[PDB]
Amino acid sequence: SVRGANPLMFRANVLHMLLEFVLDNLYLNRHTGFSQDHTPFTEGANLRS
Amino acid sequence: SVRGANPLMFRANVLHMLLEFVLDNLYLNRHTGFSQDHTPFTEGANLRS
Repeated sequence: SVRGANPLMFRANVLHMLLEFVLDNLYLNRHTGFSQDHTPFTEGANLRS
Repeated sequence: SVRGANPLMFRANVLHMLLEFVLDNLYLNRHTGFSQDHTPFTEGANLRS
């Protein structure tokens, strides 16, 4: 049946899915400019643009 | 007759049948290849093909 998965291949598929999940978060975070806010709930706090 | 046989030659007939029977079966067993059963029938067994 094409609409189904083998219950004997669950661990291999979940393990490869975890490898795919960890493998595309291998980036580094960039710094870009900020902006002050004077909204009365975030008064004087450099938010990130 | 085409349906009758002599009951005095049964021993020679049986001996010739046994000699045919051995001289046929003188072969060697050949290794072909195997699988792994994905179905839950007889788990993890390696089935000949």
